[PDB]
Amino acid sequence: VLGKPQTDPTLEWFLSHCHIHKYPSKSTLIHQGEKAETLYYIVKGSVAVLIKDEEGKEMILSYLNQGDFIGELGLFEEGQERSAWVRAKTACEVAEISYKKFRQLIQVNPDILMRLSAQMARRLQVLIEKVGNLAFLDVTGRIAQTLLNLAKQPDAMTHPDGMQIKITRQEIGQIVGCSRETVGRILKMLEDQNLISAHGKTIVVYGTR
Repeated sequence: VLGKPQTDPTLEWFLSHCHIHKYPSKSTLIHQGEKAETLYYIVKGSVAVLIKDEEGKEMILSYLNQGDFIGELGLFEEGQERSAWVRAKTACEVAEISYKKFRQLIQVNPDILMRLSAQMARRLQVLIEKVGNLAFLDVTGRIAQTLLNLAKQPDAMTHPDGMQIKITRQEIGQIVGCSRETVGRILKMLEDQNLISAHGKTIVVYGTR
């Protein structure tokens, strides 16, 4: 009752240690930090990492796709996230595994951490990914970085005009410091062929800006 794909000897050897869970579009995989001691790995599909303050501001930290680990932040913090919700953007297959199980793998075979750490080591530095560019400025500054991140991720297919994303003032704003209210205001400019062809649900970005 099994049979999954693979690419590397360590990616498959470890994949058998976790429980690959299939999550459809808009299917939250993590809730703040319900785990607080479990590592995740998007075996397929794509998801989004949301964050909330002590008031519940809610903000899309960044986007993740197949081959991306989640909750690993706790492996060097405390639990697993406890402040990084995970909302799947499309039919994905993220696997989960208790630290007590993962920590054993990284120690049994020095490679699982080299591939996982490499993701986080560039996840907050990737720049323009909405993770290491949010420090710049919210509305009138972040709204742009977002549209760019999607164009950098495999989620946004390469169109003959730009990219094929499944977001807009509705989701975009969430990634920024405001909502579609103030965010959409700036989108009205680009959407009008002044920076980016944002047709709403589908944002056509000319290869990241």
